[PDB]
Amino acid sequence: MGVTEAQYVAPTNAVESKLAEIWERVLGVSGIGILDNFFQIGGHSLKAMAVAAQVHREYQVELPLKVLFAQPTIKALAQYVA
Amino acid sequence: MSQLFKSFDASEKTQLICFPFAGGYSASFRPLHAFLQGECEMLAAEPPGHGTNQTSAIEDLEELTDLYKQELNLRPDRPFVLFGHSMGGMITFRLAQKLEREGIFPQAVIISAIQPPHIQRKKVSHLPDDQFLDHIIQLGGMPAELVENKEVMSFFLPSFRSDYRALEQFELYDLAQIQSPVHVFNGLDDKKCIRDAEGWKKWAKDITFHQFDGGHMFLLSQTEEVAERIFAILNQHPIIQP
Repeated sequence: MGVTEAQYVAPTNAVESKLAEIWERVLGVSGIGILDNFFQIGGHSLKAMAVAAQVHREYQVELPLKVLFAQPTIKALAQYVA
Repeated sequence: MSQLFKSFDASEKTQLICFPFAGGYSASFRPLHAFLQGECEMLAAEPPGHGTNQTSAIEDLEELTDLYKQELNLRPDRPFVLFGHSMGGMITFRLAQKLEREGIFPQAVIISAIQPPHIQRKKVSHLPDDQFLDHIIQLGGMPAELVENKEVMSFFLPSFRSDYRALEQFELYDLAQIQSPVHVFNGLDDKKCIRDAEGWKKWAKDITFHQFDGGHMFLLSQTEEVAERIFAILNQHPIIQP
């Protein structure tokens, strides 16, 4: 559903430039972006990066709220807690 | 489709930093390197988002020797150092470690960054529960079952005794009294005791070693106060603040 080539895909911050390598290069490949898709809605992921979320949000279980899609400035978090 | 900024002079010291930030490490390294050396290279990665010409992806090192030394290729830089931030650049790591092993085996200065909090089926008399979580590779949620076998050469697992014994396979039963090269440990956000146990069980301290771990463990997630304090004492470890 809406897996067509997105004409809007560019990392806002330098930190987000690595997201295309982690997810898009494996789970994506289709050519989607921040235009709503099977990932933007959230998921359990398929990489070790899920640990960083599950352990930082203290057991999300269902929805990964307040762990990623809560801060537009990811670089501001990295300069605080690695 | 990648931006890169470099500035080398007389092949002083090429340092590659994959997207850094303002921290205490810089405030400590800046005065140090400025007093110890000069005319050092300031190679840093730039945030993409729009194609330009080509892409570095660690191959920039070869690009330099291929473009500048187009007349003849003698030998590239030996002490390669890769810096950056914790995340999961397994692709970049794969490129780096691969190029290093195929470029120069007798490496003197190697850095293990973004070390995963999981091991890879190793039996140690560390703890009765050590070998339990060891081969369980979950940490509470790790669906990278298809990547763990790759991470050994694209992430650098904390089990150095298994890494070298998987690549070179020249490791003996005893690994004590081994200290000569340089290797930095940067990662293991959850399992911090693993590098302390296996790292000290051999009682070997190289000529240059550094341990910088983060804090993704539930205790740091709940009590961020501890995480911040750990970072403070980590930055002020080499030099105490006035």
